[PDB]
Amino acid sequence: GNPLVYLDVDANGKPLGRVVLELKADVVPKTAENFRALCTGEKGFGYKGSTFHRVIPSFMCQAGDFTNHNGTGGKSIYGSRFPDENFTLKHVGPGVLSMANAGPNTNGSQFFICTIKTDWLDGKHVVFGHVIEGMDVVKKIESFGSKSGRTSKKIVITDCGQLS
Ligand SMILES: CCN1Cc2cc3c(cc2NCCC1=O)OCO3
Repeated sequence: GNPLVYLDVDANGKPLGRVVLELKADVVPKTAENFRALCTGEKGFGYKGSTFHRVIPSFMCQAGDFTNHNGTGGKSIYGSRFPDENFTLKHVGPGVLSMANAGPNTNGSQFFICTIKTDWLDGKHVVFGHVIEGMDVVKKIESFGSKSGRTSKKIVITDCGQLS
């Protein structure tokens, strides 16, 4: 019984499409629930209106800093940060959804979608889902990144929520 959630993403105020994500509540229920609730906005804050602020081609697209919009912020539905739940799921390839962090037990709201296998992150970042559809939209986001991570257009999650 895993949630399906979605992100609708713009680049410079024009739609790129929808990314649909499965959240692995079966393996990482606490981490999946955080992301699910941040998509619906049901706790009074979440991803709607925030940005993909760090996008690195042939690596990943990072988002979820809805407090500072720059990679230094974000917060979970539980509090500012929560522990690493487990490292059972691995960074096996493109489309993996994983938590950004600033060291052990610092999960908040920032997350990334991989565009390659990032196996050097295994055991260090908590993987909690993957792209079901809209990988083409992720590739569009990726194309507005750079090796530095800085984006050439403002990439915004205009809407997000739960499909099932
Ligand atoms: C670690 C400081 N800080 C904000 C933060 C920044 C991050 C991150 C996770 C968090 N955690 C949420 C609350 C918190 O304590 O991963 C990438 O940059």
